[PDB]
Amino acid sequence: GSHSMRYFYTAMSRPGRGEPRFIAVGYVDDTQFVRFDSDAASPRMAPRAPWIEQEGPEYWDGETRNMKASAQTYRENLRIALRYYNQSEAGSHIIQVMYGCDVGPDGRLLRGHDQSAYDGKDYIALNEDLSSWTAADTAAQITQRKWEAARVAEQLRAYLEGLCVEWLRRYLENGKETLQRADPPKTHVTHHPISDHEATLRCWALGFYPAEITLTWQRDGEDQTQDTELVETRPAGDRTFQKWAAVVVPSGEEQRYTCHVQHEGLPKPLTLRWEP
Amino acid sequence: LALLTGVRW
Amino acid sequence: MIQRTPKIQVYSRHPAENGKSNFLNCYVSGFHPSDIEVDLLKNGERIEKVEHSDLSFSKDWSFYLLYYTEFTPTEKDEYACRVNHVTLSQPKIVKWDRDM
Repeated sequence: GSHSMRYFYTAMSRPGRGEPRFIAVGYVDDTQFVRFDSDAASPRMAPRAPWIEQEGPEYWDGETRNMKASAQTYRENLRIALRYYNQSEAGSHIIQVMYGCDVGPDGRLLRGHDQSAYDGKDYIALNEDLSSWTAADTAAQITQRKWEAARVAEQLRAYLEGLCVEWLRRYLENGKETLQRADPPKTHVTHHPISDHEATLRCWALGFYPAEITLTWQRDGEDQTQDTELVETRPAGDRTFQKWAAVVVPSGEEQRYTCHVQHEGLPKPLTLRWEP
Repeated sequence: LALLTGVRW
Repeated sequence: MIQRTPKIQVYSRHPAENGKSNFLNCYVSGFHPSDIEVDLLKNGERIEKVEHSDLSFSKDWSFYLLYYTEFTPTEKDEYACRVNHVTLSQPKIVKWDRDM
């Protein structure tokens, strides 16, 4: 199917407690494969998936040099942001970045991404055209004018259309046994009486990859969206994910409810019910 | 493979 | 600035069977800023061998972390996750429910 590569940077200032911490992680789809932490005893880009381990010393040295330079850049950006927002040097603030590419089955770029935040709020974003910017406030407009002058969007476009796509395809080939393998959910419905007049039906999905999934309850064929409790999809720890959906039903009407499951690893969407 | 960051905010 | 309190889920990697080794998970998510304190408890006492994932965040910029430890569930033993965050006046304690 389609695939993505994404890098996530977090830069966090901490006055009185040394220089800002810089953490970077890299993902292919829902699989983390590298990390960098400036707080580590010996900061380096390090493997987090087995298939990246076959890359040589030139790769790892190159990525480490880049992360160290990046940490320095975002420490400077944190100081700049203080001036843009009239803030003092005493507070702790955070810059976040998230960029990457999506490719389709044929390995061609579907679209690119490069978006930044300040203190958890949108700051600036590269538009889908990869040639212009969306700035969220008057501070980000200052950055936008700088990046327009230095033609930064052109550099990003070159990366998103070139190296990003080429290396993602490389990773997809080296890790094809796992990255190009979907694991379907294992599903069942549980039943727990609340009282004499009500029961909880809970539809479980376990051991699936990737994380994208849809679980819905129907009553008499009608979606019960506003009455369903849906927990956030959660990692199991072995690369796979878990999710459940629950509805409270009148006792004796359990069989009027059906759970519908959609996942990439299933040939067709699944319909299941409580089997007493 | 990560992007090279050049220009500041 | 704005702050978001963490969501907390406590659960096992595999369906719980007493006497069988497993992994106890505490998934904290949707929070901002990133500083957070998480302990896994066994009968009110702190577990020492707990590991956690590398800091990352969702499309809405909120952070998430998985904390986990190997354990063997029994009928008597109670497990919990204890979380502290700037959004919390006091540490929040969520007990492991084996059916959730």
